Amino acid sequence: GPPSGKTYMGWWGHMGGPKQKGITSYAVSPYAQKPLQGIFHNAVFNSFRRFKSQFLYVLIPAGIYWYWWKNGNEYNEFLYSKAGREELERVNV
Amino acid sequence: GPPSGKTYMGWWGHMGGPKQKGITSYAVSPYAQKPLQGIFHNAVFNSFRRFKSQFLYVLIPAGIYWYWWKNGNEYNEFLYSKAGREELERVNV
Amino acid sequence: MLGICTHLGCVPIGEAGDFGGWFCPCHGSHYDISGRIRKGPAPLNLEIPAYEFDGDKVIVG
Amino acid sequence: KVEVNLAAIPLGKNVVVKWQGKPVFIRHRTPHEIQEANSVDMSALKDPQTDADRVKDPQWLI
Amino acid sequence: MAFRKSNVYLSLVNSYIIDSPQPSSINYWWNMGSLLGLCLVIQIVTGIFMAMHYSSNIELAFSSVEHIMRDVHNGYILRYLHANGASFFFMVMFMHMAKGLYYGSYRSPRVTLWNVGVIIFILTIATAFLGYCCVYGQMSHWGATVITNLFSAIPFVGNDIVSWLWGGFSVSNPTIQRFFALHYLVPFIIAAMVIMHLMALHIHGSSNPLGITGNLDRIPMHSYFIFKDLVTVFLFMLILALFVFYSPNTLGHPDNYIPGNPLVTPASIVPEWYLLPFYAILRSIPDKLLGVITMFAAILVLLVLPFTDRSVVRGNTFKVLSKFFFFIFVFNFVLLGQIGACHVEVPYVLMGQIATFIYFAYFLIIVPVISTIENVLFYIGRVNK
Amino acid sequence: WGGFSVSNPTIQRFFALHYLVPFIIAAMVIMHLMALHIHGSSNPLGITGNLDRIPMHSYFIFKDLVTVFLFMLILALFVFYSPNTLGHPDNYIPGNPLVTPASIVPEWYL
Amino acid sequence: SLYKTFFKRNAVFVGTIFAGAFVFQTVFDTAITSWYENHNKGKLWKDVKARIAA
Amino acid sequence: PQSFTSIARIGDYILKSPVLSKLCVPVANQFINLAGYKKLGLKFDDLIAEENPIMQTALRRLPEDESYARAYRIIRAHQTELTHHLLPRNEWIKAQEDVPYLLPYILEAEAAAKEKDELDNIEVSK
Amino acid sequence: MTAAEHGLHAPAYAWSHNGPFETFDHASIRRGYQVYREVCAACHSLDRVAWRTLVGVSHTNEEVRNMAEEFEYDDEPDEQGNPKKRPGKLSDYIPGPYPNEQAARAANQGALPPDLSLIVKARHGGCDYIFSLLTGYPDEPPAGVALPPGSNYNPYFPGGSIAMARVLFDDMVEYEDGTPATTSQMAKDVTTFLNWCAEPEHDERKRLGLKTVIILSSLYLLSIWVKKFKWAGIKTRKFVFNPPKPRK
Amino acid sequence: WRTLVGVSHTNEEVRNMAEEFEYDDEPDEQGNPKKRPGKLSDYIPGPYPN
Ligand SMILES: CCCCCCCCCCCCCCCCCC(=O)OC[C@H](COP(=O)(O)OCCN)OC(=O)CCCCCCCCCCCCC
Ligand code: HEM
Ligand code: HEM
Ligand code: HEM
Ligand code: HEM
Ligand SMILES: COc1c(O)c(C)c(C/C=C(/C)CC/C=C(\C)CC/C=C(/C)CC/C=C(/C)CC/C=C(\C)CCC=C(C)C)c(O)c1OC
Ligand SMILES: CCCCCCCCCCCCCCC(=O)OCCCOP(=O)(O)OC[C@@H](O)COP(=O)(O)OCCCOC(C)=O
Ligand SMILES: CCCCCCCCCCCCCCC(=O)O[C@H](COC(=O)CCCCCCCCCCCC)COP(=O)(O)O
Ligand SMILES: CCCCCCCCCCCCCCCCCC(=O)O[C@H](COC(=O)CCCCCC)COP(=O)(O)OCCN
Ligand SMILES: COC(=O)N(OC)c1ccccc1COc1ccn(-c2ccc(Cl)cc2)n1
Ligand SMILES: COC(=O)N(OC)c1ccccc1COc1ccn(-c2ccc(Cl)cc2)n1
Repeated sequence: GPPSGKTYMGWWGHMGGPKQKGITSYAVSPYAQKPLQGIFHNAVFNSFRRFKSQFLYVLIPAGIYWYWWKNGNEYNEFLYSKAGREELERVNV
Repeated sequence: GPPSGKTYMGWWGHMGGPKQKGITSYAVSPYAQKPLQGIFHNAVFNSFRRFKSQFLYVLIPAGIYWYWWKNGNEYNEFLYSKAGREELERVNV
Repeated sequence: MLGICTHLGCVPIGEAGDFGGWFCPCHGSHYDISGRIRKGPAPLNLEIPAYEFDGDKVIVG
Repeated sequence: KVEVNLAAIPLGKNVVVKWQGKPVFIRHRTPHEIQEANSVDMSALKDPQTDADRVKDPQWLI
Repeated sequence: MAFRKSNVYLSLVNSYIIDSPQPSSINYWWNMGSLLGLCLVIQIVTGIFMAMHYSSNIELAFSSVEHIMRDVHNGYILRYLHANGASFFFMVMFMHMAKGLYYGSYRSPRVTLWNVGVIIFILTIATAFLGYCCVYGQMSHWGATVITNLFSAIPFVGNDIVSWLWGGFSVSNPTIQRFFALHYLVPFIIAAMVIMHLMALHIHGSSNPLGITGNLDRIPMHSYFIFKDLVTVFLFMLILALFVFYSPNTLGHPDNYIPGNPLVTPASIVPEWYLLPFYAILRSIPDKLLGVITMFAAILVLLVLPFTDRSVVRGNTFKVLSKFFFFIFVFNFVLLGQIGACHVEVPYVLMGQIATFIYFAYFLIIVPVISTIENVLFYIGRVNK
Repeated sequence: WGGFSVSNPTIQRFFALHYLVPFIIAAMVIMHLMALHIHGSSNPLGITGNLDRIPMHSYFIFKDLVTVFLFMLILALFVFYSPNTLGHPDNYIPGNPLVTPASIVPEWYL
Repeated sequence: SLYKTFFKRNAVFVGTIFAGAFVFQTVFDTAITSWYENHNKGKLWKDVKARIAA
Repeated sequence: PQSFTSIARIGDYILKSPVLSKLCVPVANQFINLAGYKKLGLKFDDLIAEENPIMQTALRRLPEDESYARAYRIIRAHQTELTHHLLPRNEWIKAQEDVPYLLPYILEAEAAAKEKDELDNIEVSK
Repeated sequence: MTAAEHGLHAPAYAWSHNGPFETFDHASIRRGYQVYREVCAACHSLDRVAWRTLVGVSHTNEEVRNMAEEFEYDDEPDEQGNPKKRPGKLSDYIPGPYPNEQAARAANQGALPPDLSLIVKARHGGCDYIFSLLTGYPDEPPAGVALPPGSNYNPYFPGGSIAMARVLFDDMVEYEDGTPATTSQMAKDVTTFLNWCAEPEHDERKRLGLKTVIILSSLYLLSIWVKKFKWAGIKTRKFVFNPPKPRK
Repeated sequence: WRTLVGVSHTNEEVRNMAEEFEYDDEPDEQGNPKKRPGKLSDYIPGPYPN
């Protein structure tokens, strides 16, 4: 077939990034190291570190919307009691 | 993606035939010529010429198989008449 | 009279009411005999079919 | 199993049931009547078989 | 070369499954697309084995489903898997979409991939709606009545559209027999859109959680990300089995075990949990025509996001203000579902109105204003004079 | 069968499978076209065609309209003027397990 | 050693994958059924049927 | 997206103004520290999305020595993130090193694209 | 809505079949069917339960064949086209008292009693609501509520007024196994029988789910092991940079 | 019955042919069966019941 409109990604050998010079990589085989090595020093170090960072962005929103659902559910149950029948006929009109 | 195993047909510019040299082609626009120009001198010249060539390859087989269906259908109707009840009880056993 | 409460789809009960007409236990959807809401929060009284008269005929259609 | 029982279908009665959605024929007997069946020899016919192989207690047929 | 690279058909498997270059840093949020493909296989296979025993006539329909439960060998497994499998399919899709919204996957060069996805979502709400009606209990009849009567408000043409949708003058036998034949069809159209969705991913490949290029460090798919995907397949099949075998009717309504009756209205007509936020948006608009427009506009406002994000950085990983308002929008989407399961009473009327506004203001007013503020703060913090 | 004879469970399962298999044929038609694109089409002489090629649009698109309209014409002539000549009359008798026909015959193409 | 008889081979590997699969199912079935029927002793129909002995 | 020409126009106005700079700069500094891209060993211009023609042009015009270092910072950050750790605090980018090394190449390519485009849609007098 | 129009919340009783490893108590099912036959069946149908499904669950084969033969069923017409009757067989379904809806409303002052084959699954609360309903009729209605003539008060029904009157009382049934037939005892056995009518796969389902959850739980742990082994090269790989000379 | 109108007979003719036959009505207020004459939406009846 014909070639189509090209991309921002290539394939192995011509992936399409910048030319690299002066970087060296080292590695060791997995058969030569011991797995399940430190996964405490992981759930107690890193999970608690990752939690402590990204928890005020999730919980301050959650606290505003849950308080809102509360004060509404509390007020509704008052409207349909017998002590809140006068208010019901005021607000429902 | 990667290139796959190649073919015996390419695309425009690299179709994959032999190199040509010394052949010239000429043509005229269809707007400058008249259509429906000779289509008798076609159905009477060329169709009859094409028929006359390839008709003994189709009709000698057709004549052998149709004769065969005939002699069978003729013989069956004789078997189930009253003049062919003696033969029926011979061949059906 | 057709009983398609527009905002309910509810079914007023005969043999009950305040005026010998209608009551539904739906919202307190009281109607009058002719069939006009009276004490229930439903917005309008409902559709009377385009039935005509032709003699041994009422073409409820 | 649409299994009928014994005192149902009488003398002049050969009823076709839908047992297992199958066209099944049930008939009634009288003890004189399997000599009835093997009145013949077998070389007239295809496969030699006998009353004792037909139906177990042949005086009610299925 | 290798056979897997030369053969016409295996070359496509190799380029998509085996040798595909993937960024080294993608996390487990990138595993949801695999699960949605197993989900579609579960539903199509379980549904074809039930269709062998189902009858679509309105007088035979409810009793055919009870016949699958009692008389068919392992038929209670097929239905509960199928019914709870649709609840799981929708939950994995909401998480797949929320991810792309967080990491900026909608942005150029992947605008075409986001748009084919919005189509899959619309066709998937339609499928589930048509199938719930085929049970023909009491939530099935009155749910189809409420939604199909919405199209009678279109000017001058509406009462012709409802009678052509019904096949008559009400939800009746012709309605239930046509909804089953269409419900079998649309899953095969979703599958054809999933192939077009994958073609648009192969061009530029996948993004990564940092929002920068991934062409400097790539890992092949086979035996790093194939075995990373088994981890989440077995967790999905465990939690699903726990619902099918130990709590198989908690994600449903009891009224749909009552057979459908046009003459008795239920006290509360409520959709399944995954259509409740859109059901609250509809009920919030007093007018009938504007309500049905605002509900469909809630699905197609997602197409406006590639032009309203005004930032030079992709994704939210390094963005403080844009993280806070991402999680405002998520919990506002959970309140809309709750309000959609309530009675129309004070104060749940005004709550759903204010929350319908916040759904639309996020895409159209909040994102443009915070993106511009964040750009200028990056500049004056580094370039200060 | 789903039982002991051709019965109700047989007819309900044969309809659900009959809806399915057309969508499997369509997926095999796409794989069929992929295998044609590699080498393209042959020609009536049995030699290479890489020395003289014509594009598809406006030579072979308009050549294909010729046979589309002849196909629709002959089909319309059967649907509207002779719609039961390629069938058997016995299939207008409802199905009965207890009466066998005198001649059990398939359609002409099997 | 062990490697050349159990693991190295790829016919009595994929072989003994299915060999144990057929044997695992039957012992696993018998074991779970026995634990379930014993945990619910006195409520089953077999025990009741023996207890209504009149 | 927004142009760097427009980003610089707004920023320079804020910075030249004394009252606005005393009011908007501390907010911007702590927006930078809370983001946390220095802790992975990146400068801000590493984060700019590069799949567009103005940005592809700026990266070709970049010197070789600055381009080799950019590639290493990006590889080091991907590896730091798949392990779910941070770098040592003695390898964090400092404030004096977080310089806009690529901005002049961007503003030059943008100004040329606007001049070319105006010239292709000109209204001529007679 | 007010709490009356909603109904009173049913409590949580300690049913013997609640739990992931529990089965139905089959002696309570057997006793429950006796309460159905002698109290409920006068005005309620059980149309979706066949005779054969009781064999091996609450009654013996010989017992069920004798219960079915006490009812007459429509046979197919005779040799001249006139209708016939026959006794029941195992493949038949349990018959109801009335022939149509009009006769049912006529015998119950306009109200229609529902079929009970799926009533446990078709009500919020399940077995706790069915039990609390039957045992919830007070002596007097609370002072102020005006009931119509022909309606009865109990607070578990939405609205407060129900067309059914109390039907259970002490020692109206004599059990074959010598159990004291108090009001609560019969109510418990009735609800247990009715839950089996709605969910006849309950006992098989809960043991196939023990097999499936054990197998899938170990595959999930094995998959975590295998992943972390095949990923150990990438996680500990190291990089070094030496700035080259910019000659190039 | 209705398919004969406009083909072989007039509307008034077909209404009178159908009313000469009795059809099963739905049961009365006490559940007993009723009968009624024919209408245009009914089908032409046969001589035998089985
Ligand atoms: C037309 C219809 C369209 C509308 C669709 C609306 C979608 C709403 C659906 C809600 C789906 C659930 C939320 C999914 C959130 C995905 C977010 C994500 O991709 O992960 C973000 C974050 C990753 O953190 P970072 O990559 O920044 O790394 C940290 C620093 N290195 O990791 C996190 O912080 C995730 C923390 C988990 C948040 C939990 C909140 C879930 C809310 C519950 C919803 C269901 C309740 C019933
Ligand atoms: C995307 C795929 C599908 C989805 C999301 C889907 C959804 C649903 C849903 C929500 C129901 C109602 C569940 C309930 O009983 O409460 C249902 C019912 C049903 N569906 Fe599907 N469906 C899908 C594919 C199919 C297919 C391909 C078929 C047929 C081949 C099918 C056949 C049926 C049948 C027969 C029912 C009857 C009720 C039942 O058995 O539960 N479904 N479907
Ligand atoms: C049947 C439904 C779907 C299937 C089977 C499916 C499949 C996939 C798969 C396999 C991927 C690969 C990368 C990944 O898993 O993130 C993907 C990516 C993606 N999908 Fe879907 N998808 C579906 C629905 C959707 C929907 C509803 C949307 C958005 C409305 C969507 C938008 C995207 C985007 C933007 C990406 C690229 C994300 C990135 O590279 O960062 N898809 N999809
Ligand atoms: C039933 C749906 C089928 C469709 C839609 C289809 C479609 C096509 C089309 C469009 C072509 C190219 C034009 C042509 O050569 O006429 C083609 C070629 C061909 N087809 Fe099919 N086909 C179908 C079935 C079959 C079958 C049943 C066979 C053989 C058993 C077959 C074998 C071939 C071959 C060998 C060619 C190449 C002929 C040549 O290039 O000389 N196809 N098909
Ligand atoms: C142990 C004996 C019985 C049981 C367990 C039983 C079961 C039930 C149940 C579960 C309901 C639930 C309807 C609901 O609240 O939504 C009901 C309603 C009803 N029952 Fe019974 N039943 C019994 C005996 C009877 C008898 C003997 C009669 C008639 C004499 C009767 C007449 C009715 C009526 C008329 C209703 C309709 C209530 C209404 O719609 O207001 N019941 N029954
Ligand atoms: C990032 O890159 C990725 C990537 O990460 C992943 C995970 C995948 C794999 C993920 C996918 C979602 C692709 C999987 C494909 C689908 C979901 C499409 C499924 C299409 C269908 C038509 C499914 C239908 C299935 C059937 C079995 C139909 C036949 C029915 C039968 C046999 C039952 C009835 C039969 C009888 C006899 C009763 C990629 O392809 C990919 O691209 C490079
Ligand atoms: C102007 C005149 C017009 C008049 C005529 C009107 C006709 C109009 C319609 C023309 C017909 C459509 C054209 C044909 C076509 O596009 O498809 C046929 C060719 C084969 O399809 P394909 O796209 O190569 O396969 C599709 C493939 O190329 C893509 O593969 P993918 O699915 O992305 O891989 C996923 C597989 C991963 O494997 C798994 C699932 O594990
Ligand atoms: C496609 C997108 C990814 C989604 C997850 C894919 C899940 C399905 C594929 C399963 C992985 C198979 C690859 C194994 C392989 O070829 O390497 C084989 C391993 O095969 C073996 O001998 C061990 C048995 C394989 C374990 C199978 C685990 C679960 C199987 C499916 C579970 C049901 C879904 C080794 O050869 P290789 O290293 O060259 O690849
Ligand atoms: C996107 C939708 C449709 C496209 C689907 C693509 C993905 C489908 C996966 C197909 C699985 C692999 C199928 C068979 C692979 C081997 C084919 C082969 O060996 O080619 C032929 C054998 O011919 C056949 O019988 C084809 C049967 C097709 C089976 C239909 C399922 C011999 O191999 P061949 O020499 O052509 O390969 C060229 C590389 N040298
Ligand atoms: C799963 O089925 C149900 O929950 N259904 O349908 C029987 C139900 C049941 C009770 C009450 C309401 C509904 C319907 O609620 C909704 C809300 C939006 N849609 C919708 C439908 C089609 C399209 Cl294209 C777009 C939007 N439907
Ligand atoms: C169009 O339908 C008919 O003509 N049918 O079928 C009701 C018919 C009707 C009357 C008599 C015989 C038949 C069947 O004749 C045949 C002959 C071969 N196949 C066959 C079927 C399936 C497969 Cl996989 C392979 C071969 N069927």
